[PDB]
Amino acid sequence: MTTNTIMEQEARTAPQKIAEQLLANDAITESLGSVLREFKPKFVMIVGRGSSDHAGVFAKYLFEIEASIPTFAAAPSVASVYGKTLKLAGGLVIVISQSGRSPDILAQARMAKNAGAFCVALVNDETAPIKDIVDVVIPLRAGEEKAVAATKSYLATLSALLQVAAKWTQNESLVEAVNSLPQALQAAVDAEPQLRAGSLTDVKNLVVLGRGFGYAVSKEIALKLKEVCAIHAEAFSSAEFLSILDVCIRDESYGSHVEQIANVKQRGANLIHLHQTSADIHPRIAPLALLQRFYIDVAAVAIALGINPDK
Amino acid sequence: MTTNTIMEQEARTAPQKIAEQLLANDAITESLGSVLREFKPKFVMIVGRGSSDHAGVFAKYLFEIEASIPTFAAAPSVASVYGKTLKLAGGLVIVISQSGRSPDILAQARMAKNAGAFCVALVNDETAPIKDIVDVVIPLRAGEEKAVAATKSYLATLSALLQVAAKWTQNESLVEAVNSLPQALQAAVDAEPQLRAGSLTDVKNLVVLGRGFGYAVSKEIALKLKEVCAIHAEAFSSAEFLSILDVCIRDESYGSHVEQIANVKQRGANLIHLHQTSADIHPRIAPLALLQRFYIDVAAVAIALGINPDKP
Repeated sequence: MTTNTIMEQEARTAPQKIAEQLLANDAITESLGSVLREFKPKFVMIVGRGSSDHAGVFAKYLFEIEASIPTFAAAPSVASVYGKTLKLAGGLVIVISQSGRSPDILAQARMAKNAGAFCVALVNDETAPIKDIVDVVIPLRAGEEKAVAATKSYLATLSALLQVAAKWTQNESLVEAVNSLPQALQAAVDAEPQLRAGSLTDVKNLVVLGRGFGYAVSKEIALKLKEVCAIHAEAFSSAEFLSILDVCIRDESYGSHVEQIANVKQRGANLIHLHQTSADIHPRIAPLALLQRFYIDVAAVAIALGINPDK
Repeated sequence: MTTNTIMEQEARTAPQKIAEQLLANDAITESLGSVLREFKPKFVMIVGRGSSDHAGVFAKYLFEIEASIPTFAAAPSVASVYGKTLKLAGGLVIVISQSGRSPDILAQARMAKNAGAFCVALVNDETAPIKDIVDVVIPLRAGEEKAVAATKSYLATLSALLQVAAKWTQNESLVEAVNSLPQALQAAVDAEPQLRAGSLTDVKNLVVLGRGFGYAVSKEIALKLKEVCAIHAEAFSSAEFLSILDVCIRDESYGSHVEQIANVKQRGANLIHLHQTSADIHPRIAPLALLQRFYIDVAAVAIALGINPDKP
């Protein structure tokens, strides 16, 4: 099944919107890359919605693995409630916010600027006041965000992070990945569904397991299952997890992850597999392709469960 | 004592054991304090059981608020699965592990030491081979735990972190709060139950909400309820949450938190409150007093639920 939901419409527009984003942002991210190689960030702090920031979890793996620089999420309360200014000299702060207007986001941006960090904002609204606080805005270019469950705007956030990472590190592999990204998303949209409602009928509790980048995207999957399908879903590391949805990314984590899933299957668990739509996709793009496929799939699961994913 | 469980017995020893720990570790934490003031850590990275680690979440609030130094948890897979060594020069890395033997913890510690970081271990077994990798070992001095669910050993992790912060920063208020921690913990033990024995009859799903230090301890509370009570419990920030157990700390987070709880309750949620046992507990140790009270109470709750907390 396919659906006429706004959620699905936005999800299906992501590949083209991201192709346009990457082209339009190539110059600004290139220059930001030059700034970052000159500045030499000691760490990367992500400012958003705290530890519950899914983009921030993805960013941790991205910058730690590609740039070897420790990356972490800020705790909003430290700036807003406790009134602290941290010592962030020589650090890079990346603010992630679609609207660029929330008072807790603006307070954290101001504190980062006052602490001496070089400050970058990934924001969808280019006219937002965050632009007058931070050093540079990288526009997300996702267009109008009309659905209640975010799809394209999340993928656009990850594409911008990836492009920022490619330009900074100049890692050749990652540059090729970013160049292949729009076509890889389209291929994922055009592929056969990976998740079908039938697998979820009669499931009220669900554990989503992943490793590494797969863990980052499992958090996003668990959230959408709760938001759109009314299924109590929770994401865990397959390493730490001492009815299961297997987020199966083919990257360096695949081997250990697969073995953990084999363990849960042997210990008698009930498994639903989300495999990549292609077994030859670049590993750093694979998580985005899997989310791309899933966003389209979950609109149909909703409608199949009698839920209107747009309400 | 209100139950005959090993869990309660161990929990009740924490004030005495923690007083003895602070006494035994004064020299070593003082010396580390002096070294850290010269070294001037640019950040503090916590190595433990995933980017998850609960003690590490408490450590983030502590070092960022008291020392103004950015603090965060390591992601083990970055080192183990993705094979990466981070640029950690000028940083402090604190390895938190009761046994100090897990091959993964030892591997992360060698990576940190190779990466140029100053390394401290908080460990319970002083003979563990983590001692041969790190620069300084802070023994937890919790003794053995015969209960499946950690009580005194978790409190002892938090008190070691607090003592480290106190000796490093020398913030007078924190120094005083740490010196008086045993008294605060014993006051929480002598106070009346905050989570009543029969308060979770027929609750199968539960959200634990906190803010700031309260959020850090919400994580440990949710884990213990899953472990000892067989309740599907999950911790969230009351700011982000957008059947509820309220972790109510009377600190700078109080105003914002109290009105977030007021909103969920007035929109019809079943609320239980964990209030501080005393109004005047120093704010930074209030989270340990609340955990202390909770460890005794949850042993009784388990029993009321038909569970043996010593062997669930």
